[PDB]
Amino acid sequence: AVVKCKPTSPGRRHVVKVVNPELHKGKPFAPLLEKNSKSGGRNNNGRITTRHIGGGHKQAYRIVDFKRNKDGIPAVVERLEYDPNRSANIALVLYKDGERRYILAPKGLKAGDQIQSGVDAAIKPGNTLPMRNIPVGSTVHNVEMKPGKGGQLARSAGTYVQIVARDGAYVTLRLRSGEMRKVEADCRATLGEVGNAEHMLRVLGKAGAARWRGVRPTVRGTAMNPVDHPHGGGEGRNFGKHPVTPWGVQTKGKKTRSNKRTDKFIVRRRS
Amino acid sequence: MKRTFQPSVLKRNRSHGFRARMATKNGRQVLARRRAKGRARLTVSK
RNA sequence: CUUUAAUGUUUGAUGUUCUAACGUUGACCCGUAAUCCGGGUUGCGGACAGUGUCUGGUGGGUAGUUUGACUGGGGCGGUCU
RNA sequence: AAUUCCUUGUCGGGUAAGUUCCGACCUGCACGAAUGGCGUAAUGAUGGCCAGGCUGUCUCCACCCGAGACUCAGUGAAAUU
RNA sequence: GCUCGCCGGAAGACCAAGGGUUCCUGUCCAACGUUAAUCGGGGCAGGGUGAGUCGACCCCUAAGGCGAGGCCGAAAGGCGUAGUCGAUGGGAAACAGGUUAAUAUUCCUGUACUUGGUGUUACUGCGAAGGGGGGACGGAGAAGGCUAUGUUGGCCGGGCGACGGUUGUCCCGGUUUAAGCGUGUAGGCUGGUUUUCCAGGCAAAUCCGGAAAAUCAAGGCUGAGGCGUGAUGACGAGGCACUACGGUGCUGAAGCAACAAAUGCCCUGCUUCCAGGAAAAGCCUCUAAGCAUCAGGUAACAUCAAAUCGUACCCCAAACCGACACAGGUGGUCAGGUAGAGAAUACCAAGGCGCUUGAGAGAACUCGGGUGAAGGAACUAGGCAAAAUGGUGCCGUAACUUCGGGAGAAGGCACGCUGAUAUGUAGGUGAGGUCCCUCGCGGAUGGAGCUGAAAUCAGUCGAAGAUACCAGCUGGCUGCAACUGUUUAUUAAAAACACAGCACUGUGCAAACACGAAAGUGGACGUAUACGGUGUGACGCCUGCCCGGUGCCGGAAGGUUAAUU
RNA sequence: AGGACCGAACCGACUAAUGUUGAAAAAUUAGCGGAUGACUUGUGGCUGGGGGUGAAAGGCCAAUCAAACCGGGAGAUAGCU
Ligand SMILES: [Mg+2]
Ligand SMILES: [Mg+2]
Ligand SMILES: [Mg+2]
Ligand SMILES: [Mg+2]
Ligand SMILES: [Mg+2]
Ligand SMILES: [Mg+2]
Ligand SMILES: [Mg+2]
Ligand SMILES: [Mg+2]
Ligand SMILES: [Mg+2]
Ligand SMILES: [Mg+2]
Ligand SMILES: [Mg+2]
Ligand SMILES: [Mg+2]
Ligand SMILES: [Mg+2]
Ligand SMILES: [Mg+2]
Ligand SMILES: [Mg+2]
Ligand SMILES: [Mg+2]
Ligand SMILES: [Mg+2]
Ligand SMILES: [Mg+2]
Ligand SMILES: [Mg+2]
Ligand SMILES: [Mg+2]
Ligand SMILES: [Mg+2]
Ligand SMILES: [Mg+2]
Ligand SMILES: [Mg+2]
Ligand SMILES: [Mg+2]
Ligand SMILES: [Mg+2]
Ligand SMILES: [Mg+2]
Ligand SMILES: [Mg+2]
Ligand SMILES: [Mg+2]
Ligand SMILES: [Mg+2]
Ligand SMILES: [Mg+2]
Ligand SMILES: [Mg+2]
Ligand SMILES: [Mg+2]
Ligand SMILES: [Mg+2]
Ligand SMILES: [Mg+2]
Ligand SMILES: [Mg+2]
Ligand SMILES: [Mg+2]
Ligand SMILES: [Mg+2]
Ligand SMILES: [Mg+2]
Ligand SMILES: [Mg+2]
Ligand SMILES: [Mg+2]
Ligand SMILES: [Mg+2]
Ligand SMILES: [Mg+2]
Ligand SMILES: [Mg+2]
Ligand SMILES: [Mg+2]
Ligand SMILES: [Mg+2]
Ligand SMILES: [Mg+2]
Ligand SMILES: [Mg+2]
Ligand SMILES: [Mg+2]
Ligand SMILES: [Mg+2]
Ligand SMILES: [Mg+2]
Ligand SMILES: [Mg+2]
Ligand SMILES: [Mg+2]
Ligand SMILES: [Mg+2]
Ligand SMILES: [Mg+2]
Ligand SMILES: [Mg+2]
Ligand SMILES: [Mg+2]
Ligand SMILES: [Mg+2]
Ligand SMILES: [Mg+2]
Ligand SMILES: [Mg+2]
Ligand SMILES: [Mg+2]
Ligand SMILES: [Mg+2]
Ligand SMILES: [Mg+2]
Ligand SMILES: [Mg+2]
Ligand SMILES: [Mg+2]
Ligand SMILES: [Mg+2]
Ligand SMILES: [Mg+2]
Ligand SMILES: [Mg+2]
Ligand SMILES: [Mg+2]
Ligand SMILES: [Mg+2]
Ligand SMILES: [Mg+2]
Ligand SMILES: [Mg+2]
Ligand SMILES: [Mg+2]
Ligand SMILES: [Mg+2]
Ligand SMILES: [Mg+2]
Ligand SMILES: [Mg+2]
Ligand SMILES: [Mg+2]
Ligand SMILES: [Mg+2]
Ligand SMILES: [Mg+2]
Ligand SMILES: [Mg+2]
Ligand SMILES: [Mg+2]
Ligand SMILES: [Mg+2]
Ligand SMILES: [Mg+2]
Ligand SMILES: [Mg+2]
Ligand SMILES: [Mg+2]
Ligand SMILES: [Mg+2]
Ligand SMILES: [Mg+2]
Ligand SMILES: [Mg+2]
Ligand SMILES: [Mg+2]
Ligand SMILES: [Mg+2]
Ligand SMILES: [Mg+2]
Ligand SMILES: [Mg+2]
Ligand SMILES: [Mg+2]
Ligand SMILES: [Mg+2]
Ligand SMILES: [Mg+2]
Ligand SMILES: [Mg+2]
Ligand SMILES: [Mg+2]
Ligand SMILES: [Mg+2]
Ligand SMILES: [Mg+2]
Ligand SMILES: [Mg+2]
Ligand SMILES: [Mg+2]
Ligand SMILES: [Mg+2]
Ligand SMILES: [Mg+2]
Ligand SMILES: [Mg+2]
Ligand SMILES: [Mg+2]
Ligand SMILES: [Mg+2]
Ligand SMILES: [Mg+2]
Ligand SMILES: [Mg+2]
Ligand SMILES: [Mg+2]
Ligand SMILES: [Mg+2]
Ligand SMILES: [Mg+2]
Ligand SMILES: [Mg+2]
Ligand SMILES: [Mg+2]
Ligand SMILES: [Mg+2]
Ligand SMILES: [Mg+2]
Ligand SMILES: [Mg+2]
Ligand SMILES: [Mg+2]
Ligand SMILES: [Mg+2]
Ligand SMILES: [Mg+2]
Ligand SMILES: [Mg+2]
Ligand SMILES: [Mg+2]
Ligand SMILES: [Mg+2]
Ligand SMILES: [Mg+2]
Ligand SMILES: [Mg+2]
Ligand SMILES: [Mg+2]
Ligand SMILES: [Mg+2]
Ligand SMILES: [Mg+2]
Ligand SMILES: [Mg+2]
Ligand SMILES: [Mg+2]
Ligand SMILES: [Mg+2]
Ligand SMILES: [Mg+2]
Ligand SMILES: [Mg+2]
Ligand SMILES: [Mg+2]
Ligand SMILES: [Mg+2]
Ligand SMILES: [Mg+2]
Ligand SMILES: [Mg+2]
Ligand SMILES: [Mg+2]
Ligand SMILES: [Mg+2]
Ligand SMILES: [Mg+2]
Ligand SMILES: [Mg+2]
Ligand SMILES: [Mg+2]
Ligand SMILES: [Mg+2]
Ligand SMILES: [Mg+2]
Ligand SMILES: [Mg+2]
Ligand SMILES: [Mg+2]
Ligand SMILES: [Mg+2]
Ligand SMILES: [Mg+2]
Ligand SMILES: [Mg+2]
Ligand SMILES: [Mg+2]
Ligand SMILES: [Mg+2]
Ligand SMILES: [Mg+2]
Ligand SMILES: [Mg+2]
Ligand SMILES: [Mg+2]
Ligand SMILES: [Mg+2]
Ligand SMILES: [Mg+2]
Ligand SMILES: [Mg+2]
Ligand SMILES: [Mg+2]
Ligand SMILES: [Mg+2]
Ligand SMILES: [Mg+2]
Ligand SMILES: [Mg+2]
Ligand SMILES: [Mg+2]
Ligand SMILES: [Mg+2]
Ligand SMILES: [Mg+2]
Ligand SMILES: [Mg+2]
Ligand SMILES: [Mg+2]
Ligand SMILES: [Mg+2]
Ligand SMILES: [Mg+2]
Ligand SMILES: [Mg+2]
Ligand SMILES: [Mg+2]
Ligand SMILES: [Mg+2]
Ligand SMILES: [Mg+2]
Ligand SMILES: [Mg+2]
Ligand SMILES: [Mg+2]
Ligand SMILES: [Mg+2]
Ligand SMILES: [Mg+2]
Ligand SMILES: [Mg+2]
Ligand SMILES: [Mg+2]
Ligand SMILES: [Mg+2]
Ligand SMILES: [Mg+2]
Ligand SMILES: [Mg+2]
Ligand SMILES: [Mg+2]
Ligand SMILES: [Mg+2]
Ligand SMILES: [Mg+2]
Ligand SMILES: [Mg+2]
Ligand SMILES: [Mg+2]
Ligand SMILES: [Mg+2]
Ligand SMILES: [Mg+2]
Repeated sequence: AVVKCKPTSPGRRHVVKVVNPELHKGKPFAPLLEKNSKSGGRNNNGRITTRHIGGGHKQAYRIVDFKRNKDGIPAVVERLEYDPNRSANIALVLYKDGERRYILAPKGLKAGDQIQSGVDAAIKPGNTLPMRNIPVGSTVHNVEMKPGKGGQLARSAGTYVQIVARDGAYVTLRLRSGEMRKVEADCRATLGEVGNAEHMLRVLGKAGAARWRGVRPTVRGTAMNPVDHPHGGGEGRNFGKHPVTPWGVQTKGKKTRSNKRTDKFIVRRRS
Repeated sequence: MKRTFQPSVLKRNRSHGFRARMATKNGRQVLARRRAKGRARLTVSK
C-alpha cells in the first residue's frame, strides 16, 4: 500500500512510497517498445524553450492503444506492468486471434479478466463503445474528441469524466477540471476510472529524488539581478512590484485563454 | 594548471578545415580573402 | 408644443438555419519502398475563425535621450527680470 | 534582539576586576504573523562566551641540527637615471 | 670498477591522444646546455619501421550534420521527406621460442585458425527492397567453485667459510613451458515429442503467435577449471674453449607435491529494489514475384586469394599543454616479499635514478626543524600558530529527542617474550587403504600429511610492550540556517542559492507558455492525481484587522470619445 | 536499506607560513571537506554577442566580459593635457 520509511537517515525521515505487489517484475514485451532520447527542453534551434528539464533516468517508450480499433474479438488481461512514461499503469492483453497490445489499466481490472470493443460490447469496466451506445450518467475514461482519432481525455491516474446529458448529435461531459464540454456522440470512451488512484499520496523526501525524474532547480525571481528578471534587484529583500513572469506578463489572476474557434463547445468554465 | 589549448586533430579539421570553409557562403569568402593576400597555405589542412 | 398606441418609413445591431468560399495538427486511397508534401473521396466547423490596409486604448518588453547656473570645496537652503 | 539612537539602560549569575556572554524587565527611537511569527532532536572547515588537559603564545629567552647570507673559481640579470 | 644514498601502487613496465626522426652508428665542440665537456634530445654524414590473424580502411548504426522533390522567407537563406554521412558502441581468424647496433604476435623454427573464389564428386527445390527470432543492455548485495600468484617441503647442482662455532633440524641457486585439438566437470536456464485448427505478423508462409488432443517424462541449451595431447620438442643452473676481453661455439642435471589465495574467470549468472535500465547489421529461419533438365543450396576433397595505409622514438614526460631541458596539468592497463584491515605506512625485490655549477668557512639576520629550568594563556582583536589526544577487546556512559539518535559521550582495565594446557589446541584442507558403483572429472568410510587463531596458568627483561611510521582533544551555554548539496576559475564558502513540503494563479489540447518575418519545433509521443509562472522553505502550534490607493476578475443606466460618412 | 559512519585513489579548497623582478601570470609545505552519489571522468555533438548558459556570484562564453574577439565607417569627436 502506502508506507512510511523509518528515519535512519536525514533523507529517509519524510519519504513515503506507494508499492503495488501485483505489478510484473520482469522485462517488458519487447515487440512493443521503442526509443525516446531526452531533449533538455530544447527545440530544433538548440535553445531552451521550457525551463527546469534535464537529466534523469533512461526510459523506453511503450506503444499504448489509444484507439481500441478491432471490434468483436475479445481479449484477456495477462499482467499489469509498470510504465515510466505516464502516471497510470498498463496491462498486456492477448486477443483471441493471437495479437498482443498494451492498454491503460482501469480500476478493479486484474489478470484473467476479459475486455471487449465495438458497438455491441457489454457495459462493464474496460470496454470501449461509442458514446451513443453508453447510458447517460455513466463514468468513462480515455475519451475521444474527434471520431477515429484516439483517446485524449481522462488519461491520468484516478481520473474520469461523466456523461451528464445527450442533446441531439452531441453529448455533454463534466471534466475533472470541473468545466462542462460538448463533444460528438460518435466518439468512443472506455468504461470506468483509471487505476493507480493512490499515485498522489507519495512524498519524495529529498532534493535528489526529484532529480531522478529529470527536474532541475528553480531560482526565484527575487534572487536575481535587474538585468535577468523584472523582480530582481535590491539592497536586502525588496519587492515593490506586481508579480510577473520572466517575460513581463501578469502571473497572479490574469486570464490567458484566447481561442474563438472552440468556444462554442464550452458550456461553462471551470470556475 | 590546465591551459586553454588542448589539441585534437579530428576537431581541428571539422572546424577550420578546407571542406568546412567551402560548405558555407561566408566560409568561401574566407578563402577568397586569403588568396587575394597571397597566403602560402589557406587552411589548417596540413 | 409635449405624454402617448399603432400600419406603412432610410437604416443600426442581435439572433437562427444553409452550403458553395475558407479552416481541419479526423478517417480512407494514390504518387510511394515515405508519420514530409501534393492530389482524390468523405465527416466536422463555416461565412465564424484567420490574414492585409486604416484606426482609438495599452505597452520600461525594447530604443534614443534630458535631468541649469551662482556657491569662501560640493550637496541642503537662498537667488536669477 | 543579525532589529534599541540615548546605552557600557536596570536587575541576577559567572571574574580580584566582564562595553562581550547567559537569565529576566518592558520605556519596542524604528518586532509581528507564508517579502511568514514562535519553538525545535540531529547536522555545520558557520558567529559569540566559559571550563579541563596541553604547551616557547608569553614572563625572557638559551643551546643545537640543516638551507642561504660570508670567502674562492666559472657564467651572469633588474627596476631606476 | 668497488663502495654509499633515493624511489619501488613509482621517480618501474606498457597503450591512447599529441609530437614527427628526438631512434642506432661514425665524427665535431663555434653557437645551444644557466659552469667545464672528450658528453648530449646540439652540428654533419650514413642506416633503421617487413602483417590474411594487431590498428585503420570495410559492414551497421547513436547524439548530431547534410538533404533530390517539398513548405516557408525582400535577396542572402530557414526547416525538413526519401536518402546519405557520422564512434566514444555491435561485426572472422596466432601462439611459444630465437634473432639486429637499431623492427618484430610483422623476420626465422615449431605447431595453428578464419572468410571468400574455382574445379570434381554425391544428394537436393532455390529465391527479397518483405515477416519472425536473436544481437539486446539498470543499481546494490551475497555466496560457492576456480585460477593468476605466493609460501614451505621434496628433488637436482654447488659450498664447508678472512673472527668463537658450522657434516647439519646448515648455506646459495633452479625447479619453466603457450595457442590449438579431444574430453565435458562445479554451477545456471528450461518439461520433451507428435497430430488437428485459426478474425493476428500491410500479401504468402511449412516460420513466429494462439487453441485442442494424445503420449513420454527425461531431453535440450549454456558453462569456469582439471586432465590428455601439443611436447622424445623448446627452455634450463652450470661447465668446457677462444676472447679480436665487447661476445662468441658446444653440452646441459632436476624440472614434483602440499597449503594459502585475488578487486581476475564461471557471471550477459543468482537474490533484491525502484529511479524501470540504446539502435541497426553480421547470424538463424519463412516464404512472394520468378526458375525448373537449368540456375541455386548442402557436404567431402583439391587448388587459388586475403589488396591498401600505420608500425622507428617519447611510456603521467627534458620529446604532449604551459614563451624555458619550467617544483604545474594529462585518459586507461600491470601489481612481488616482511609487518599490516588495507592499493595507507615503514623497509626491500625486479627495474630505474643521485634532480647540468662546485670548493671552503662555521658572524649578525632570514627559512625548515630538535630540546628546554620555575610558571602555565599572564600573549593576542581572537589559544592564530605550536603542544597535546590518537589502536584493538571487554566494562561503563547524562540532559534532551522527531525514539533513529545524542555516543567512539564522559571514564576504567589488559596488551612484550618464553613454557604448559596441547612434542600445534578449536577450526580449515584433506593422500594411500576399504566397500559400492548405472567403472567413471562418481558415492560412503577413513584419517596420514599441511595449515592454524584465540584463551587461561606459571615464569621472565626493561624507565617504558597500542614501544618506530601510522593514528579523535573533551565538556557546558547561545544566535542563524532543518539536513546531504551549490556559489563569486584568480582577496568573500557564508546566515547567501537549491531543496523536499505548503499556497495562489493560468491552462480542455492545434493546451497555456517559449525559440522563430514564416514554415516549423520544444511543452509531450504527455492530457487536470497533467503542465507553466509566482512567493514561502523539513517538522510542531499557528497564520489576526483593513478593499480607500495601485493591480486583477466581473457588470452596464448614464457622460465623453477614432478611422468612416 | 541508506543523497548512512571512518578512511586511500579521485574530486575540492577552510587556516597558517613561504614566495611576490616567483620553481609557478594563482603554486609549495603542514593541517582540512566529500568520498555509492543532486558523484567523478574519456570521446563526439548542440546553444553565438543585447545573444547563449547560469542550484543566481553580474558568474562563465579561449590568461579578455554592466555587453567577447577580428575587419570596416575612421584621420569618429575631444570648449582638455
Ligand atoms: Mg526520456
Ligand atoms: Mg521530444
Ligand atoms: Mg533562449
Ligand atoms: Mg517548472
Ligand atoms: Mg530516455
Ligand atoms: Mg451535422
Ligand atoms: Mg530539484
Ligand atoms: Mg518548489
Ligand atoms: Mg526556489
Ligand atoms: Mg519562483
Ligand atoms: Mg528584489
Ligand atoms: Mg539574494
Ligand atoms: Mg543578488
Ligand atoms: Mg539571457
Ligand atoms: Mg526590467
Ligand atoms: Mg536582493
Ligand atoms: Mg530590508
Ligand atoms: Mg511591466
Ligand atoms: Mg486556449
Ligand atoms: Mg590559461
Ligand atoms: Mg588548429
Ligand atoms: Mg451557428
Ligand atoms: Mg452542416
Ligand atoms: Mg476548404
Ligand atoms: Mg477534408
Ligand atoms: Mg472539406
Ligand atoms: Mg489530403
Ligand atoms: Mg458541416
Ligand atoms: Mg473552424
Ligand atoms: Mg476579424
Ligand atoms: Mg527601464
Ligand atoms: Mg514603455
Ligand atoms: Mg514597470
Ligand atoms: Mg532606458
Ligand atoms: Mg547620438
Ligand atoms: Mg555648479
Ligand atoms: Mg574655505
Ligand atoms: Mg556577580
Ligand atoms: Mg573578550
Ligand atoms: Mg526577555
Ligand atoms: Mg521582518
Ligand atoms: Mg509590519
Ligand atoms: Mg507578509
Ligand atoms: Mg526565514
Ligand atoms: Mg514553519
Ligand atoms: Mg525563532
Ligand atoms: Mg524558523
Ligand atoms: Mg552544534
Ligand atoms: Mg553552534
Ligand atoms: Mg560555534
Ligand atoms: Mg572570524
Ligand atoms: Mg583554557
Ligand atoms: Mg620572547
Ligand atoms: Mg648546523
Ligand atoms: Mg647555521
Ligand atoms: Mg651569494
Ligand atoms: Mg667578492
Ligand atoms: Mg663569484
Ligand atoms: Mg638595461
Ligand atoms: Mg619514503
Ligand atoms: Mg605510497
Ligand atoms: Mg613511469
Ligand atoms: Mg601515442
Ligand atoms: Mg600518432
Ligand atoms: Mg634533427
Ligand atoms: Mg641517442
Ligand atoms: Mg652520437
Ligand atoms: Mg674549448
Ligand atoms: Mg657552455
Ligand atoms: Mg671519450
Ligand atoms: Mg645527435
Ligand atoms: Mg635511409
Ligand atoms: Mg599477421
Ligand atoms: Mg598488411
Ligand atoms: Mg591487413
Ligand atoms: Mg581485426
Ligand atoms: Mg538523421
Ligand atoms: Mg531544394
Ligand atoms: Mg528564411
Ligand atoms: Mg536540413
Ligand atoms: Mg554509413
Ligand atoms: Mg570505435
Ligand atoms: Mg566498436
Ligand atoms: Mg552495448
Ligand atoms: Mg570493433
Ligand atoms: Mg625498441
Ligand atoms: Mg618485423
Ligand atoms: Mg624488437
Ligand atoms: Mg602474429
Ligand atoms: Mg563450390
Ligand atoms: Mg529483422
Ligand atoms: Mg537483473
Ligand atoms: Mg549491475
Ligand atoms: Mg593454482
Ligand atoms: Mg601455472
Ligand atoms: Mg605460479
Ligand atoms: Mg602473500
Ligand atoms: Mg611454485
Ligand atoms: Mg608456508
Ligand atoms: Mg644435494
Ligand atoms: Mg652436497
Ligand atoms: Mg665465519
Ligand atoms: Mg673460524
Ligand atoms: Mg587465441
Ligand atoms: Mg548441474
Ligand atoms: Mg507455432
Ligand atoms: Mg605446504
Ligand atoms: Mg605497432
Ligand atoms: Mg614499439
Ligand atoms: Mg607513448
Ligand atoms: Mg605515473
Ligand atoms: Mg606529473
Ligand atoms: Mg634553459
Ligand atoms: Mg635541469
Ligand atoms: Mg617537467
Ligand atoms: Mg606494487
Ligand atoms: Mg604490497
Ligand atoms: Mg605481501
Ligand atoms: Mg594481516
Ligand atoms: Mg595498523
Ligand atoms: Mg598477510
Ligand atoms: Mg627506501
Ligand atoms: Mg636493483
Ligand atoms: Mg641561524
Ligand atoms: Mg618550559
Ligand atoms: Mg618542567
Ligand atoms: Mg596544568
Ligand atoms: Mg587576556
Ligand atoms: Mg595585554
Ligand atoms: Mg589551533
Ligand atoms: Mg602537532
Ligand atoms: Mg616540540
Ligand atoms: Mg551533563
Ligand atoms: Mg569509548
Ligand atoms: Mg554532547
Ligand atoms: Mg605481563
Ligand atoms: Mg605462549
Ligand atoms: Mg578438524
Ligand atoms: Mg597471558
Ligand atoms: Mg601472567
Ligand atoms: Mg617489571
Ligand atoms: Mg592507528
Ligand atoms: Mg584510526
Ligand atoms: Mg561532563
Ligand atoms: Mg533564547
Ligand atoms: Mg546574539
Ligand atoms: Mg545550511
Ligand atoms: Mg554543506
Ligand atoms: Mg568552485
Ligand atoms: Mg575566489
Ligand atoms: Mg563550506
Ligand atoms: Mg549563493
Ligand atoms: Mg515540490
Ligand atoms: Mg517572431
Ligand atoms: Mg524570416
Ligand atoms: Mg511537440
Ligand atoms: Mg512529442
Ligand atoms: Mg527566503
Ligand atoms: Mg513549513
Ligand atoms: Mg495573512
Ligand atoms: Mg481595490
Ligand atoms: Mg471597491
Ligand atoms: Mg469596504
Ligand atoms: Mg476580505
Ligand atoms: Mg472592469
Ligand atoms: Mg555517504
Ligand atoms: Mg570520510
Ligand atoms: Mg585527473
Ligand atoms: Mg578563500
Ligand atoms: Mg595550520
Ligand atoms: Mg594540501
Ligand atoms: Mg582526505
Ligand atoms: Mg561526513
Ligand atoms: Mg570533449
Ligand atoms: Mg565534451
Ligand atoms: Mg553555437
Ligand atoms: Mg541578436
Ligand atoms: Mg547575462
Ligand atoms: Mg576569460
Ligand atoms: Mg555585445
Ligand atoms: Mg553597448
Ligand atoms: Mg547577458
Ligand atoms: Mg583570441
Ligand atoms: Mg570595431
Ligand atoms: Mg563619416
Ligand atoms: Mg586619433
